[PDB]
Amino acid sequence: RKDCFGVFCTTYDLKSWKKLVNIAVSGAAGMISNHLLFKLASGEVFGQDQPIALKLLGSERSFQALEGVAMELEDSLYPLLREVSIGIDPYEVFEDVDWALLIGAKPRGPGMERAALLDINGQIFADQGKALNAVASKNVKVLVVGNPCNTNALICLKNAPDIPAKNFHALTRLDENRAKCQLALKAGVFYDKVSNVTIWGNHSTTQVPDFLNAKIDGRPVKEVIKRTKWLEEEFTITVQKRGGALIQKWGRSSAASTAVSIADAIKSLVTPTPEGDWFSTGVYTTGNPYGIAEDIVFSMPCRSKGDGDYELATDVSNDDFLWERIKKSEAELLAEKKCVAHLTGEGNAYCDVPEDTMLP
Amino acid sequence: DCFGVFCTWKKLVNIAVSGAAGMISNHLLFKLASGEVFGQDQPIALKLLGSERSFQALEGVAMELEDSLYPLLREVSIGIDPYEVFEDVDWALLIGAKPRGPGMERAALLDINGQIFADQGKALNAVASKNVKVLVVGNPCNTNALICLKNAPDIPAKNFHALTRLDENRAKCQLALKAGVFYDKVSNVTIWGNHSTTQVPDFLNAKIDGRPVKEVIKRTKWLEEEFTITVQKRGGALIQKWGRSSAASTAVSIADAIKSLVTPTPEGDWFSTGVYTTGNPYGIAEDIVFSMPCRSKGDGDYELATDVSNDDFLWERIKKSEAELLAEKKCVAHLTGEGNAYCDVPEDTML
Ligand SMILES: [Zn+2]
Ligand SMILES: [Zn+2]
Ligand SMILES: [Zn+2]
Ligand SMILES: [Zn+2]
Ligand SMILES: [Zn+2]
Ligand SMILES: [Zn+2]
Ligand SMILES: [Zn+2]
Ligand SMILES: [Zn+2]
Ligand SMILES: [Zn+2]
Repeated sequence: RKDCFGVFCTTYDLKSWKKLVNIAVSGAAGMISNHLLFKLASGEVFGQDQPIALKLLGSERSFQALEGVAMELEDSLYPLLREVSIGIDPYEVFEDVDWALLIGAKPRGPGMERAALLDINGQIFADQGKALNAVASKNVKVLVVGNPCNTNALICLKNAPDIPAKNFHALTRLDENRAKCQLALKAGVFYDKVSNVTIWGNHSTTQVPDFLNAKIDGRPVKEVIKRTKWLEEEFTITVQKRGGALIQKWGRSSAASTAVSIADAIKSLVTPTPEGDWFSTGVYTTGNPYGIAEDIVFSMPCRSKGDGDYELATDVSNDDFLWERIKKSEAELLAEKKCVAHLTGEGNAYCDVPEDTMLP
Repeated sequence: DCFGVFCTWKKLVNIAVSGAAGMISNHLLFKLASGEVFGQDQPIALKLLGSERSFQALEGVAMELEDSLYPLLREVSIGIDPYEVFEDVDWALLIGAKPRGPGMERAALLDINGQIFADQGKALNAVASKNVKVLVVGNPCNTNALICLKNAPDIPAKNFHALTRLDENRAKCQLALKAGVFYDKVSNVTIWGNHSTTQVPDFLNAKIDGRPVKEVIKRTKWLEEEFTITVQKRGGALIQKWGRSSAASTAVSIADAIKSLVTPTPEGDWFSTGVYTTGNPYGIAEDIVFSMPCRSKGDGDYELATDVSNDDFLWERIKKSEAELLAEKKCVAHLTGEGNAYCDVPEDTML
């Protein structure tokens, strides 16, 4: 038996629970994973009637730590967590998974240009993409959190032609949640009265917090928040500096709240979207009606029936102020894309990307 | 009392958490906010207490909470003053405590922390709800809880708890493993005594899928010598792998501890918790906090379990732990109102 860990080796499916769902998690020994795995195990993410299996992918260097995590899960006695496995080979960890939470990625190293980060992490996702294509479920949902998200996702799906491109996601939910918080604060209202908050573009400094389509208590934010300057200059920067402001305050990563956002991101795919609302997710653009370039992964407004899939939200309004920001982010993504042409199999690479675009 | 966007279904319940900027809290607070602890129909309010030395860390967590958008979390506030943070609180999760300093004798820790809970005990008495449930995690737990309730006379000595649930959960896991059964088939597991190397994992009363453990696990050599030790050294086995504290799992145990108080205990089962022992039926010393088996109707309180058998193997261990507790108690008499203090406590007993 080499597919189970400790006490989890003793289970098997006990045929009102739904069939076991398999979830792979890269960067499994990381800080975000340390907060996320327990939320999943408790059933808060997929619901109380959904038992699950956790396939944790780590590395040779962090395998020890990976064992520590599995042991803490053993001591948590979560009744919905029926299976746990750990490993360093994605062709193994990924077999039969229905979800792939790809958090693993090399941090932006000292004096490491944007291009090198695109190539180093791109290679990692190109391989994980092949692993998923060979051993994972043909309908696996792949949620990318490892930076740079959008382009890593493009690379991943391009290396998994047998998996619908539509199934790949670059998470912008944390930034959506922060934008909504900032909006709520500004309008002096609680965050449960804010909706239709969209983050367009790639997960970087060019991301677009869209206030035009947002609502506060059912009304367009523009009629509630009159301060146009804040909306067009302060809002975005406030969102953009939140992660960085939490670095000096907290001292380190804001793991807890990003794990919360990853959970929300998943729930948005497995629960029907409340009428009129939507959620943000970096997704394959081919076919989009927003006039955005095709063949890339761009965060856009989406809603879901709760079947694990989604559709782009059409009841969206667009003005030049939004359009321009959307095309600017689009351009950065087209530049990133060409820069990884080798990994996508597009042909030959050409890199000319901005250096200070990494969201703090 | 509000923070950030928070400056703007059953009756709201207020929760106070000390050591709020600590690693355990960093996991626990979000479990509480999401509603996995008190349920999806229980809106809550978090009162976060931390040390001034960690106020910035406190802000960070509060900020992460605003960014989490938990709809059940209606209020959040932070501060460094117990008389402030504890006002109207229904629950007080006391995780805050000074770690065993460099070359610090067990007696020093007792005084330093005991002095902290004595003061928090007074703050609770003065401003917290009169029926506030107090769960202690700051070590020493038992002795800190005892000191806390002695300093809060207007609050039922009944409501004070020293958490051992983590050790019970670990015990249940080790029993499930050894018996080749899943951990959800193990029950009636009790951790007796003090939260320390003197704790007593009770296998005599332990059950596995409805039948006594001794009826499934035949390796007696194990039960009698290994079992208790594996549990006792689980925290150490985790620090060698993970690298640091096991915040995540203990946060889960704390959530469980609370749920055993607000959820009807399953028939015939019970949960471990260090509590006031005066009316105890097991013949264990009184006027102290000892971990015993309890059950509850899920109304916030509990009652001891009488459907427990004992033997000399078990009872002897329960006494050695009792001896340690009495020693700790005398050592902090100046904080309980027991007159003068006398310290003759063991050094290496820390889990
Ligand atoms: Zn299975
Ligand atoms: Zn397969
Ligand atoms: Zn990203
Ligand atoms: Zn971000
Ligand atoms: Zn304008
Ligand atoms: Zn106040
Ligand atoms: Zn303790
Ligand atoms: Zn312990
Ligand atoms: Zn006494």
